[PDB]
Amino acid sequence: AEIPKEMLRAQTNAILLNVLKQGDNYVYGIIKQVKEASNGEMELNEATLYTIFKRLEKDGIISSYWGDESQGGRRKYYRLTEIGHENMRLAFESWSRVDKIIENLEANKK
Amino acid sequence: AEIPKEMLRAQTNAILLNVLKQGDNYVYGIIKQVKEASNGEMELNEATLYTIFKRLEKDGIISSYWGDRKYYRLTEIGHENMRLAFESWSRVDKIIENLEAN
Repeated sequence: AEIPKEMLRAQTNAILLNVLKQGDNYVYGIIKQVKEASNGEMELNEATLYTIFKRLEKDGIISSYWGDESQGGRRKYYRLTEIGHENMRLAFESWSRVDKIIENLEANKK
Repeated sequence: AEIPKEMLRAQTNAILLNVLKQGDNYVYGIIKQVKEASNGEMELNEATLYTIFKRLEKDGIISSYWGDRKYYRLTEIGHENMRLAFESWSRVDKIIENLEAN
């Protein structure tokens, strides 16, 4: 229950943070880029993103600001900080190897 | 630095549970297999592993038993408890590569 949940959370955070590695972005831009990159297989809800963005801004990983702002509406953009990137450096490098590890294990068993 | 920590925990749990999906195994064997498959970059301590396996046996994901040495096993329910998380893990790498393209 909790273990699988943590895995799904980490994968989502991983993805979201890679989007922000590509550039400052807003919730709808992010949701769209993830839907395209997963071919419709991962369409995130706004509320998921806000809870995630809340935690991540609380852990210093992310920042927010208003980027489009007029009398008819505004849009909040989220940005990966330099400190966030360094916090995540080790976690990203390890992620990049997880797939090798799995394939190797599958090889080295069978 | 909490979010990186959860990510790394999830990665460790994912690899260990994939090892046991490959077959029942024992702690020393597991540690050596992961060291080889990680080209030496993930050398798990036995104490670390035992903590993880205690949490996982208390969840019904994992079972343990003695053979003829202690072995750990993915439970029949464990496989299912993990199925969706595994499928999702399997897709993450294509998603990231696609993001990089665009």
